[PDB]
Amino acid sequence: GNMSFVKETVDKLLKGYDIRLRPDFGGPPVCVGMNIDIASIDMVSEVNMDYTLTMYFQQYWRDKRLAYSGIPLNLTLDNRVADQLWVPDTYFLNDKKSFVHGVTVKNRMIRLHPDGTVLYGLRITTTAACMMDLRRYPLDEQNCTLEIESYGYTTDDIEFYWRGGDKAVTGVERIELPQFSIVEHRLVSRNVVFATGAYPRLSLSFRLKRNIGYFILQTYMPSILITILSWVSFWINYDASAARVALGITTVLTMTTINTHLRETLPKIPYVKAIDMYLMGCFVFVFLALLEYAFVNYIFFAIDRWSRIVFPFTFSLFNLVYWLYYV
Amino acid sequence: GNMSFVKETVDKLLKGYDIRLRPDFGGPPVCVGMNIDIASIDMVSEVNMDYTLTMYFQQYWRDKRLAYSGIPLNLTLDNRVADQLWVPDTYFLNDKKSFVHGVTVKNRMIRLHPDGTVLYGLRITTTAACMMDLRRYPLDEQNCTLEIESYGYTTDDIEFYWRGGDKAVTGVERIELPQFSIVEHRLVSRNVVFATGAYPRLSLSFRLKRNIGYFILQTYMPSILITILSWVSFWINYDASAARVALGITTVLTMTTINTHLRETLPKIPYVKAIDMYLMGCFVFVFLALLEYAFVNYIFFAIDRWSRIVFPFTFSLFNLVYWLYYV
Amino acid sequence: GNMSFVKETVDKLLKGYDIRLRPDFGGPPVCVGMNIDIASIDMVSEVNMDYTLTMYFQQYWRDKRLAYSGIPLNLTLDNRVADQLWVPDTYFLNDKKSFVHGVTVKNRMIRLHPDGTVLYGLRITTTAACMMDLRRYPLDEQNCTLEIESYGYTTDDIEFYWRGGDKAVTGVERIELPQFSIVEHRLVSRNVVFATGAYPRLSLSFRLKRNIGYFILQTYMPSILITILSWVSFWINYDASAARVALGITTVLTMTTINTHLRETLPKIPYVKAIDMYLMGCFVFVFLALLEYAFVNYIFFAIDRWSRIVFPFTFSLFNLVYWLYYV
Amino acid sequence: PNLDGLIAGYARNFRPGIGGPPVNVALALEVASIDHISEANMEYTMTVFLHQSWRDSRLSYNHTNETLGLDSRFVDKLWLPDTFIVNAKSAWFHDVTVENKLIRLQPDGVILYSIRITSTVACDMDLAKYPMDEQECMLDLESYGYSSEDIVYYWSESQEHIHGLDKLQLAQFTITSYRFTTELMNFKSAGQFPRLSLHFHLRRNRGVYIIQSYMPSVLLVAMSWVSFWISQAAVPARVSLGITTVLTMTTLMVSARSSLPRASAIKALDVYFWICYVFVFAALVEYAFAHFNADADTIDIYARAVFPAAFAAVNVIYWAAYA
Amino acid sequence: ENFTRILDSLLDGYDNRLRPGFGGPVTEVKTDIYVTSFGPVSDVEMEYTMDVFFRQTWIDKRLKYDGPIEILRLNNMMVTKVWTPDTFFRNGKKSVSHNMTAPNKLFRIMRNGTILYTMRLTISAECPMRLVDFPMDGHACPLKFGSYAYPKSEMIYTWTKGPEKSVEVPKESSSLVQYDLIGQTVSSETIKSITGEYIVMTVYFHLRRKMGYFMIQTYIPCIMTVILSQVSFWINKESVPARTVFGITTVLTMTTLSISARHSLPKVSYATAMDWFIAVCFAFVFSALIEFAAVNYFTNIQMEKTSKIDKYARILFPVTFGAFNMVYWVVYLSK
Amino acid sequence: QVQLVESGGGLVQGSLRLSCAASGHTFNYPIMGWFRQAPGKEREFVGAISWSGGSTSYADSVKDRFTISRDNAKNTVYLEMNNLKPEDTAVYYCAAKGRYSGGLYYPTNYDYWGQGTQVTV
Amino acid sequence: QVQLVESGGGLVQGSLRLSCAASGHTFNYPIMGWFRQAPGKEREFVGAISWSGGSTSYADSVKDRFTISRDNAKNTVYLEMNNLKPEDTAVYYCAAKGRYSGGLYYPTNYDYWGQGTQVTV
Ligand SMILES: *[C@@H]1O[C@H](CO)[C@@H](O[C@@H]2O[C@H](CO)[C@@H](O[C@@H]3O[C@H](CO[C@H]4O[C@H](CO)[C@@H](O)[C@H](O)[C@@H]4O)[C@@H](O)[C@H](O[C@H]4O[C@H](CO)[C@@H](O)[C@H](O)[C@@H]4O)[C@@H]3O)[C@H](O)[C@H]2NC(C)=O)[C@H](O)[C@H]1NC(C)=O
Ligand SMILES: *[C@@H]1O[C@H](CO)[C@@H](O[C@@H]2O[C@H](CO)[C@@H](O[C@@H]3O[C@H](CO[C@H]4O[C@H](CO)[C@@H](O)[C@H](O)[C@@H]4O)[C@@H](O)[C@H](O[C@H]4O[C@H](CO)[C@@H](O)[C@H](O)[C@@H]4O)[C@@H]3O)[C@H](O)[C@H]2NC(C)=O)[C@H](O)[C@H]1NC(C)=O
Ligand SMILES: *[C@@H]1O[C@H](CO)[C@@H](O)[C@H](O)[C@H]1NC(C)=O
Ligand SMILES: *[C@@H]1O[C@H](CO)[C@@H](O)[C@H](O)[C@H]1NC(C)=O
Ligand SMILES: CCCCCCCC
Ligand SMILES: [Cl-]
Ligand SMILES: [Cl-]
Ligand SMILES: [Cl-]
Repeated sequence: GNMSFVKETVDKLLKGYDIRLRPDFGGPPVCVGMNIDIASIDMVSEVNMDYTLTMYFQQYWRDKRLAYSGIPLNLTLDNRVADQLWVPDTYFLNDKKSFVHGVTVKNRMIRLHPDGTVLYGLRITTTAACMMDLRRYPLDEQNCTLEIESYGYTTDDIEFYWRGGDKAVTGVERIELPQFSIVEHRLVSRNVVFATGAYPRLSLSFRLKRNIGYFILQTYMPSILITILSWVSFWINYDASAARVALGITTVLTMTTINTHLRETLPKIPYVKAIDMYLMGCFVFVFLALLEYAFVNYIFFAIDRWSRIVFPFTFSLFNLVYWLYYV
Repeated sequence: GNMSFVKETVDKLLKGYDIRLRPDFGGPPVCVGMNIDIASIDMVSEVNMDYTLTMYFQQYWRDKRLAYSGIPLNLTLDNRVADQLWVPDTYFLNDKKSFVHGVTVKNRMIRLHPDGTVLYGLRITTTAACMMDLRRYPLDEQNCTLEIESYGYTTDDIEFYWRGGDKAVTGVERIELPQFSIVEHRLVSRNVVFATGAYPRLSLSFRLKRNIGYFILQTYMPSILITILSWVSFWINYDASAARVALGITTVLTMTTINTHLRETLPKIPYVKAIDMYLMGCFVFVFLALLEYAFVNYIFFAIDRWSRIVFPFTFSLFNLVYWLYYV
Repeated sequence: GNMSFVKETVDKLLKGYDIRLRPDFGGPPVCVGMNIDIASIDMVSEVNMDYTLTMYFQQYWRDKRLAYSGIPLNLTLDNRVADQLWVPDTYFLNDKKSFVHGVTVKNRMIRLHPDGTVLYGLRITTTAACMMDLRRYPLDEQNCTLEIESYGYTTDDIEFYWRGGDKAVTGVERIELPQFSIVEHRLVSRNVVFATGAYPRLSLSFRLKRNIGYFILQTYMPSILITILSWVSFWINYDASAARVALGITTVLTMTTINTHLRETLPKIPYVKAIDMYLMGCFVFVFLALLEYAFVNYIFFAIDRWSRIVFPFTFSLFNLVYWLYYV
Repeated sequence: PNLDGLIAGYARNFRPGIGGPPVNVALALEVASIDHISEANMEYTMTVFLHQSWRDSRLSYNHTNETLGLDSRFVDKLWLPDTFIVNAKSAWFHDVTVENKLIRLQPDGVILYSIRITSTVACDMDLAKYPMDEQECMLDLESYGYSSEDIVYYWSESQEHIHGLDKLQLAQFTITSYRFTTELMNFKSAGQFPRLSLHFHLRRNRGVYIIQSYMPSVLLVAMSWVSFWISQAAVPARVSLGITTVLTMTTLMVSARSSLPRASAIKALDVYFWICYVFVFAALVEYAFAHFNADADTIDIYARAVFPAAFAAVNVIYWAAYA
Repeated sequence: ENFTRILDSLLDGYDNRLRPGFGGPVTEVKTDIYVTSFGPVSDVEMEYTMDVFFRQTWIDKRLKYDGPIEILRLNNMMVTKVWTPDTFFRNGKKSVSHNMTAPNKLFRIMRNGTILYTMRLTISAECPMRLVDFPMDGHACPLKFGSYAYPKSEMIYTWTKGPEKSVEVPKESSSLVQYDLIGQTVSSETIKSITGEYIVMTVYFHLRRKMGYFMIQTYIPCIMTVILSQVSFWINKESVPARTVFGITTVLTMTTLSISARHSLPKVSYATAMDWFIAVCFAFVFSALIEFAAVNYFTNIQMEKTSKIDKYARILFPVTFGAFNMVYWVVYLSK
Repeated sequence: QVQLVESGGGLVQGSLRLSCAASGHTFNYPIMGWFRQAPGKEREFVGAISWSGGSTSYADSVKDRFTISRDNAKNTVYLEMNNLKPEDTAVYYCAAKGRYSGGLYYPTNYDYWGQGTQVTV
Repeated sequence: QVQLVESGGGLVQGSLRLSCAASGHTFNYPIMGWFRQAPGKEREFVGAISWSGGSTSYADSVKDRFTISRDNAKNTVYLEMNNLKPEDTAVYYCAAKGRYSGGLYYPTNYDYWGQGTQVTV
């Protein structure tokens, strides 16, 4: 209540405070507790193999230099005080681009406690790398992580833990990605060794399951409809050369445009995906349908009836094997 | 352990410290050791002729002004101390755009040693120029370098070396580019002379071998399938003018759309690539197939049978010569 | 060698130094010598009518306030000293966006000389405006300049010169633009008058000659091949209405798609380019070929033979006139 | 003079009455413009004049009874509320020619703090009825670090007059209604944080944009009906007409969702394409059924009436559902 | 220290947080704009870019000095030590103050206390557009600037020269591609807000769009497509497959042209002039396809117990389309 | 979750080919390492290979003696121990490293350890 | 890895054409330089040409006397020594410069040196 008294107390705390030295410098490591509140996952990019996360990132640690007596309150201080305090040198090892939000002020909090506990909060948006296995795309499940580490302090000097254990990360229910469901999240703690020493690590990972629905509509269904279209040829008289050859060409070429378009939406991976396998199967069906007519055409100068039954049935077999293997 | 003692020692180190003067100013050059830990190569762009690298960049040098006694520890200091120290004026001569990561703090480390050795670490993402020879694209091998140099200090004042020799660069195994394999990396050291004097240089280069698989599927296979499609015409009766002319047109025009689309994904180079040679060969085959029908059409108002054998065989020869020359 | 002696000398230089006042304030103008070392020209954009240049920009001037005695060395100082010195207020009048590279430090140099000469170097990437005359595109030659001027100091206060005359700019041989060759560069010096007074100007210009090769392959050759394709119609029997009308349509429509696509790669200029003239000629040929069939069709319910000779010959004439006028 | 005296001894790190009752902060918004309303990114860009008013007794002066108009230079000296936009993907200040901030200090200690900020605000959009859909977007304002025990927000009485949402003109949307809401039960992890939210409803304009969206689909269906009047003898003519409508309809569906790459939800436009695809595909099957049985002219006669009637009937059902 | 003492004396007892004549006469700022580059206009974003030399002049008696030199041309960092107007652009979406090799700021002090302060700025400003007459339309892009914090009772803005001569845009500065800068008009108004009543200075740049690009990109392909469709009339009715392909391809081509025309154009509810031209051309192309259907339908009835429809179509279609062009161009080019 | 089974050790006087067959989520663990633990001595780095690319690294002791490579079809890595020496007498272990799990050289960075073939010569 | 063989020197009283034929990785070394070393004197810059573009530069001594150009087909550079003088008496060497290897003028920046034709007049 007495602002001169509080001002005196805080001035005394910061008098001769050396930001260069961690709490308990030269002694046991400072334990830093970390909790995350997820605001959003804005984007997941296959082409860039990354995702964009917004979170409230909070760090908890005790600094005995900041302990104060005679005030039974937690002091919430203006965020600019953070520049006069030691804070951990935490970074995100797999981040590509990150920033602290700055409007209307730096989205930063400092709360001091009488025992010298410092609560330091930041609102961060990060684009973080996530290597994806697209062999089953778009029936794939991905593991995207956020790796949290101390940059310069080893485990001799700093230690990390998930504050609250399995409850340290909140807001996973808020994530609303149209193309993915969050199956699970996990929290891990370990030490990572480099040439410069052993460093504390915290890892947050998510299991993402792709929703098929968009892909059924966008790629699978057009391919099915083109393949069915190709079969119309077999009901046309063999003298209708222009009509039946037109059907063969248009379906074959449409399947090429669909294939090439699709792979321009994705990174230039050297392996075959699940969707590639489907499109290649569909291409073979429609190509053989045209070749069937070439064969009929070839001898006329029963086969059509045989095509009317065998082709749709074979496509059913193809689909059965495919969707069983991958679903 | 005694933080007042450590604070006193460090304050004494920085008292009267002149950041303007290099260590041993006016004396022998300061030797700066450099090690790199590669985190990722995010992107390789043919259109922009550049690549994006993320690395941990560490510099090692001795500054006798920072030597301290009576403390048998290496002092890890808050990264903000870097602003009160001399550091080398290292830059990347072939970089296009670079930044030091800034969340949650500047990804920077300072570790002092009792003898005055300074360890200075930065986490940097750089987009760096890489002129590519696309004459064999996409069967090409590229050499992309990172050129590290002192901006203003000559070899009279500063010297660079790879700290650890051939082990100075780690993490090459981490690089996971879908379109490339890292064949080799090399470390070079030399002096580079300009009008203003001789400057120390360190060069890190990689040999990148393009993976063919994506290109086989995306460009080569469609071209093969269009060329085969063109041959169907030869099994159609010569009276089927609409059917056979349709086949000729559609294949010819599809090969044009494939060509023009492809070169819109690449920079506007004035020379012919390997892929251009293939597409031009395929174009000639399908164009001649249509012209074959024009010739048949021309006289009817044996040639088809001759086309049925000679065309596929010639395409086999074309492919044999091509893939031997380039693979 | 004695760092305390050098520190004393430099401290004395900067004691009472007023950054607000140019050297010889109130006296004759300070002569500033400028040299450029070109690192790269990364990009040339017709759509944005600009180019991107990377260079080492050096400024030479004498500041008698910084003269020092008793040290027979040139002092290379940490780049942060630049903030304590007067420097010229040089800017690039036709630049769109520029920055000084900042990794690992600001790419900046300061070298002092005993007589008070200051060498100030910067590594700059600039996007600079370049209005292009696209009337002959893509057989065009462009003049792109970089205009260097003093922002606030008139020629009463500051003067510019190319240090070394015609050798002041190096590295023109390094420029490797796929689409352009550098024919020539020139260095100019003049005074530019505004309402606020006369200002010193230095101008660096390049003559860029577009390489035709890419355009031959990308636009010219497809147009030639479509035009030849259109002529196939004349060797088809006049009863083959579907075949000959198909040829007419497909070639006409392909020429429209080529035209419209091309102009979407370029700025929305209101005048006709060289390439537009070619495509319009090719369009007229293929359109007349279809109209020729309409005429034949019109009377049948010799002209074809006449078309077989007159059309290719007229296309040869068209090409001859075109390529003579523009090459 | 006394201006330096107010700063002398002023505690910047502490809110007015740190240990006492929470600071009441009056909040006002002047929406300058709304643009870049992207459904693919589910975001909109808004430029506002954010006005914050609160009382600070430390700055009370009695030498004069006139308010002190100060520029952005004095802003850094004083304590300010840590107001931030909750759903802002990115935001920034306008600093040309100087920082667009103002401080007006009254003798009683009332502070007027106005800033000009442009923010890209995330807005979840339901594309079920796209493009005949109305979207509601929000602008949430909240203290980042100070709970309800320290800072309490409330809309100023002037907010009802100077919001400026009526004067806005949007290229594709129309602001049907707006609402200013106060939520005192946010209860973030740190504590209870009162939140002030601006809700405005956007209705997508129905006009040439919607007509252009549905024009190619309808014309392809209409073009397929032309084959009914064509004689069955001309087999290549009717087959070519039938296939072109089907293939172009397939490409239209592919290009429709290529504009919105991540819109995995069902859109009303996608449903209409499926309806159009059925009609154009049935027309080709109708000829194939007639051609196979002609190895009947009545089939075409029925097709000339059933298909136009069925397409009209399904359209009435479709447009009634999406109104 | 002949001039160092003079500058120190001026800054001694000087508060940059108070405007000159604080609490007394209204501070008058004389402003003129030199447009070095009028950048491209983005129709989709309804914004335009511009690079200017923004000059401001005002009298500050606190900086009066007695010295041999009349004008003190100082370094650009002297600006932060003195008071400057807080001019901001009300419709500016995103503006940049250039900082290359130095802050591009000019600062001069005269013995009378007159201050010249010019800064090089790149301005992106809102330009609302009515595209009803597009592409044969003209727009007046505004530029509104004024004090952010000082109301009209404390600071006012005036043009240094006359209103006509204060904003100068040299013909060389035109970086426009599809627009032509006819001229500029200058006016000053007042606006009211909760903070107070402020002087607003407005510059209107009158732009006339050049239709050469749209004539060849859109109008010519549409006209040729209509002419191409009418070629089918002269084809004999017996060639049913041949004339069918004519109708299909022309209709599909018109669909592509309609989409491409609206690609770069921003999405608006109203219909542009080019939209009407495409719609009419689409109607003509579709009618040509319907005409062949009528010919084929009626010739089967005649066959089942050289066409009049074709003969009238060969004349009426070119005449009606030609008549439409005469009406369409005269109406819009007259405006 | 990775399982590693190694075989082809034994006792010889000579060229040898240890093999290491992986199964499971190998995508999350792109690096395979070879370690060896002599009796008494600490567990010691031998070499490592990326599954994708085959980027290889060796300890100095075995540089230009041992050669590692793999085949992604079988999910198998092999240490080709040529030019053997009596120093090369240890339990050779195979292990998998996570993508972000630190330096190649340090066995504590590795999660999934094979059984370990004893090899004496 | 570049190999340079030069020929066409000899002794004359006059126009001469030195030639310089390159082979190998010329892409990494886009610049070819001509140097000349008189007996006793230091090795001296004559001129340089970019393979791509033919951007040329000359020392003052030979400016508007010598002319360099190339043909990329043969991978050949030529110094056309017209208007010769008794100062032009030296072992003329050819050399290749790396892309990032510094200023044109300085022979230590160049990596791959031709044999060197002696020319006396
Ligand atoms: C996405 O992919 C990542 C990997 O890239 C997965 O991360 C792994 O998660 C598992 C848990 O699911 C981690 O396994 C656990 O590791 C803990 C750390 O152990 C290390 O450190 C201790 C010392 O602190 C050492 O003793 C030890 O040797 C390690 O060096 C262990 O403590 C855990 O043990 C617990 O569980 C096991 C059973 O799993 C019990 O047997 C134990 O008794 C104990 O209860 C556990 O082993 C693994 O380390 C993580 N890998 C990495 C590289 O971090 C993500 O899980 C995945 N995402 C999803 C959603 O699956
Ligand atoms: C991508 O492309 C770049 C070039 O653009 C290649 O870089 C070259 O790499 C080679 C090595 O592979 C370098 O060659 C070496 O240069 C060293 C430096 O020599 C200079 O400096 C010394 C003084 O320090 C001078 O005496 C000397 O004249 C040079 O000015 C040499 O020390 C090396 O010599 C060693 O190897 C040779 C055999 O190669 C032995 O004969 C020697 O005895 C000694 O052991 C060597 O010559 C070359 O300089 C690099 N070029 C540039 C421009 O840096 C990359 O290698 C390439 N990437 C890949 C993966 O291939
Ligand atoms: C202070 O804030 C509370 C909570 O918003 C509000 O109810 C009250 O009216 C405010 N007081 C004044 C004087 O506006
Ligand atoms: C002071 O003199 C300058 C000289 O250029 C003039 O422009 C200015 O108007 C004068 N001031 C007054 C108040 O007359
Ligand atoms: C949610 C309304 C769906 C309406 C579908 C109508 C199909 C004819
Ligand atoms: Cl970052
Ligand atoms: Cl940079
Ligand atoms: Cl932000």
